[PDB]
Amino acid sequence: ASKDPTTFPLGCSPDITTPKKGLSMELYSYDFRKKGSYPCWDAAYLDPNYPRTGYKSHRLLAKVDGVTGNINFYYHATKGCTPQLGHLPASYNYPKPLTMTNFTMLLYGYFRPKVTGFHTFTISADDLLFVNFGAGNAFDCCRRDSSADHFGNYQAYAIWGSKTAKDELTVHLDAGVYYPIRLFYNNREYDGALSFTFKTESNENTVSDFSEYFFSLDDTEEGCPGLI
Amino acid sequence: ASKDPTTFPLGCSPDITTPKKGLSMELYSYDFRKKGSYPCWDAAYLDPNYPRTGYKSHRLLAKVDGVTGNINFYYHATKGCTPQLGHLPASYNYPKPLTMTNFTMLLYGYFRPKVTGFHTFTISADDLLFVNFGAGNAFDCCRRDSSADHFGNYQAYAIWGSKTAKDELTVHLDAGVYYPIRLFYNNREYDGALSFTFKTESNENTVSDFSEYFFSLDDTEEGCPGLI
Ligand SMILES: OC[C@H]1O[C@@H](O[C@@H]2[C@@H](O)[C@H](O)O[C@H](CO)[C@H]2O)[C@H](O)[C@@H](O)[C@H]1O
Ligand SMILES: OC[C@H]1O[C@@H](O[C@@H]2[C@@H](O)[C@H](O)O[C@H](CO)[C@H]2O)[C@H](O)[C@@H](O)[C@H]1O
Ligand SMILES: [Ca+2]
Ligand SMILES: [Ca+2]
Repeated sequence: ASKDPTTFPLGCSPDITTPKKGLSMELYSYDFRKKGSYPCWDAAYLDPNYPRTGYKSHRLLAKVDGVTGNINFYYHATKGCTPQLGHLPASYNYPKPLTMTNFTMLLYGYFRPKVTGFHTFTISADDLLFVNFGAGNAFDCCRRDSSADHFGNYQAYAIWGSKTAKDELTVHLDAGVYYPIRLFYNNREYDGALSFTFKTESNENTVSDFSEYFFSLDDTEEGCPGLI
Repeated sequence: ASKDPTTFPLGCSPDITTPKKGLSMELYSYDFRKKGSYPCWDAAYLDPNYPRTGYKSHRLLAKVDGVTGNINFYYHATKGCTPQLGHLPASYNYPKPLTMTNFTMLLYGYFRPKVTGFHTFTISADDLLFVNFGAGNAFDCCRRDSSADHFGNYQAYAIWGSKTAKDELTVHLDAGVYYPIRLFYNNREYDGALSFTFKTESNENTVSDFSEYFFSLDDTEEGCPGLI
């Protein structure tokens, strides 16, 4: 599939193997600059290659499966220029403290719609959330390991301190198809926040709980391109 | 031509009209944040879309032709968090002061090699220099106006404060062919610097003076794709 972002993204059609609930998550450290630096926080997170290759040089903290439910969070820090401990919501399946002031997080898997039609995803983040969505754009169908670092232009992105740290993605999706998704998050300092929600044309409900929507599929020999 | 960066970029073959010496330049303001902000400088320059669309919202200062010769500069500021006046080198054909502490600059045109073989361009910048090179990657042959905002992934980039603010691009080029080039520069605060030089396989000379190398070509009805 083409890597470019689109309004009609391509999805995937898994075989008999039952999809596993939730996304996969990788957590990495994100250090501050040396004491006395102005500003204290490292601007590495905004290097164009940070979400592709740059994060990989940082300390791997965790890799977990099964991230689902409501993945939103708001971490309130008390001090700038200071690593401070906190916890992710239970939805993240990570029961250890981390430096919630300063860290990098990657989430990936598939989004399965319940309805056919236009979906508008709304995102916000402190400091950064970059979203890829669709086969090619995020990764290839049941061939994630091969294509994981070849994601395309972002479908939506939010950067704190921009005119607004909020963005939308509107895409037409088909019910029961599995769409590759990649979420890339960073906190540089102080408070951290992630909001990821959506609405559809079918009703006025806002979805914040992704229990019925986020899944992981095993890679397969032949891949699982969308058949619909 | 494909927009992707490559080791064998595509070039252009202009018609009888004599190429004009030098690149075109556009200068834009780049404001500081409101007094008392930490840090003082705006991080807008690192938004992923800043070099494509974001700069356009800023005040247009100048558009000039004929930029050639040695385009390197180093502007020494005396104060942080403060717009300070300075001048670009004469090569820039811009005889007015500007806020050299804080500004955005776009250069574009064509690079014409003197020798056939591998060229290694070395760049450095305070704060930012992004380079596109080749038909498609920078823009289309004698169709710049149509394709100017559709440049591809950068062939080289330098960001001050990164592990090094220096980068190289090694490309095999053909003598007398005209290769689209785009240079995108920003200073966020304080000192500003740009260095753009190259070497080839033919000798050990470093080229810093682009008098015989940078040109502008008029757009034409049919374009001027490389014929070699
Ligand atoms: O307000 C959320 C943002 O906070 C930013 O951190 C600043 C810190 O740089 C400054 O020195 O202190 C204030 C608190 O007095 C604090 O807001 C942070 O850089 C940014 O990531 C946001 O989280
Ligand atoms: O050293 C070149 C870099 O300077 C950076 O500006 C800092 C300023 O943020 C700090 O407060 O003061 C020092 C001088 O004491 C100054 O170096 C600038 O942000 C960066 O763009 C480079 O030019
Ligand atoms: Ca933050
Ligand atoms: Ca600077």
